[PDB]
Amino acid sequence: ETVCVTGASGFIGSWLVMRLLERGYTVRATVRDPTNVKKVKHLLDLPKAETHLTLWKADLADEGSFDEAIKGCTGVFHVATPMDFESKDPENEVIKPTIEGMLGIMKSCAAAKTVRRLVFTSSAGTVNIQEHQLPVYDESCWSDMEFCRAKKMTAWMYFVSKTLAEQAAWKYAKENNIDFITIIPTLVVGPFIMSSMPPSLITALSPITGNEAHYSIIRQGQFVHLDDLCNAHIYLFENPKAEGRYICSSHDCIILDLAKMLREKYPEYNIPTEFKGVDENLKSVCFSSKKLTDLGFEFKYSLEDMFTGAVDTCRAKGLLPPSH
Ligand SMILES: NC(=O)c1ccc[n+]([C@@H]2O[C@H](COP(=O)([O-])OP(=O)(O)OC[C@H]3O[C@@H](n4cnc5c(N)ncnc54)[C@H](OP(=O)(O)O)[C@@H]3O)[C@@H](O)[C@H]2O)c1
Ligand SMILES: O=C1c2c(O)cc(O)cc2O[C@H](c2ccc(O)c(O)c2)[C@H]1O
Repeated sequence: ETVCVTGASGFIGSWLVMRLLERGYTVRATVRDPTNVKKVKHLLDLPKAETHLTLWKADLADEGSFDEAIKGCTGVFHVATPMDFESKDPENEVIKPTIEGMLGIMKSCAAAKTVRRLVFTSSAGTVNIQEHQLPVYDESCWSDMEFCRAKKMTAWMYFVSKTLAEQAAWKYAKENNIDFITIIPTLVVGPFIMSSMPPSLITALSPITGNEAHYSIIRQGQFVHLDDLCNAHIYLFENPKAEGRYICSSHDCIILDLAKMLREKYPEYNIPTEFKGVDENLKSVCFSSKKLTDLGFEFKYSLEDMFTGAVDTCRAKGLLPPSH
């Protein structure tokens, strides 16, 4: 059948298109700039690209820009999003286009008449951004926007855009009887086919790079393998019993435990053994994917799989040095 993937050039977008095409789908991939070779070459290089892949130019900031790509589609994966953590105008450059793009895409599906399910890639940032951390999160849990805006931790504007966009979308979907499903990944880690540094790998490989500003997201961290996640998107689109929100997270551990694993696998890098404000007694925080596994979904990869894939790929593409 015929599906649209928004933001197909990116980390999740491009891997999802690959798996989709492999599964026999016809894919309509959207990008902002089709002339950018670093954004599209990895898509065009996929098997079945000549026969089963089309490219479409679209930006979330433009009203109606996804109408054409979505008309005719049986399904839509809305993966595209503005990823700047360092914007001087968050409201206009990030929050507004994330929310309005989301609702625009839902309207574009409504206009199409052909789309039987819309799947949105939400964010764990919409779940556990509050001052006190519960031991385990599920799909009933939503972030505290007052706390997020006040604290301005790393990625706050991103977390706001994703939370507000999902709540807006559920409002629209309830009021228009739209078959809408959200997937809530934690930190996505693994090998990849894009040519530049995945945004989430900035965070995930911060113990190696020393990007201490990203430690706050992995201090009590949760993880999911790129391929498991992309398989979950396909699974939830296909499973007719699917409803509501779905956490997709396979592992949780504190930064201490992550860095240990990394130190052991990669002696060549300067990975710390101690982190400011972090103790061996710090609670690990779990995102429970029980709702997802209860449907019958199975995770297949380990934390070690994720990080080895990540680092090995980064090296191959000259995004990480061979050693320090
Ligand atoms: N990776 C993770 O750990 C993680 C965790 C939870 C949720 N997510 C969610 O997963 C989705 C994809 O994340 P990702 O890691 O794959 O990030 P990514 O590599 O940055 O992919 C995002 C894509 O969005 C596109 N984009 C940016 N601004 C746009 C705009 N204004 N209009 C249309 N497209 C725009 C970009 O493609 P072009 O430049 O070609 O237009 C980019 O390739 C996002 O919805 C994100 O919130 C990711
Ligand atoms: O969207 C996400 C994301 C991302 O796209 C890029 C990035 O660099 C870091 C990120 O981190 C998010 C996250 C993981 C675990 C949590 O407990 C949490 O609150 C947030 C993740 O969901």
